[PDB]
Amino acid sequence: DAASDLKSRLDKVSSFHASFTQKVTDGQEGQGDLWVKRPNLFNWHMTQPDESILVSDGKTLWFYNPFVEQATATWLKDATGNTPFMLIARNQSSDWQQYNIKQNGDDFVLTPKANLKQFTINVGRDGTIHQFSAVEQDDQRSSYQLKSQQNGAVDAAKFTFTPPQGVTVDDQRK
Repeated sequence: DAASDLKSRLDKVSSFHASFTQKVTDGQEGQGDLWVKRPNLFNWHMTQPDESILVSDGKTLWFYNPFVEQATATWLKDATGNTPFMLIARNQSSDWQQYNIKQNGDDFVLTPKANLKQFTINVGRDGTIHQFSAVEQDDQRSSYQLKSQQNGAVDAAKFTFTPPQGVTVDDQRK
């Protein structure tokens, strides 16, 4: 069905690098690069306006904000399904189950069954992710438009993080 078809399309590309333009609304205007290596490795690096790195090594999820010299660590398992990057990088039948999915060609709209109010994605049968969006509890909407995507082996270094010298670490991993 639409659920198995979505997971299939994303499973077409096991690893990739894609740049997106971001538009954050609610009732903003940025850019970034996404690196993904399935099962659960990913790195969302915001370039404009404010720089930041959200990176998963498969066990720990790190959020690094160089502007405020802060880095936060949490167990990746405790972050599942909270961000569109998370859903795309994980792409597990288990995650998709928690949503009611509607498809029409390459467009998929997912509404929760019972941390996101909505998640949409346009992905071709070829696995190209042309766009995606997410709506949080606070009705904040984030839309992403593909600039360029390249499929193939990714440098594993992109999925690692070490807190820099002089950076304040908030280790929330119990």
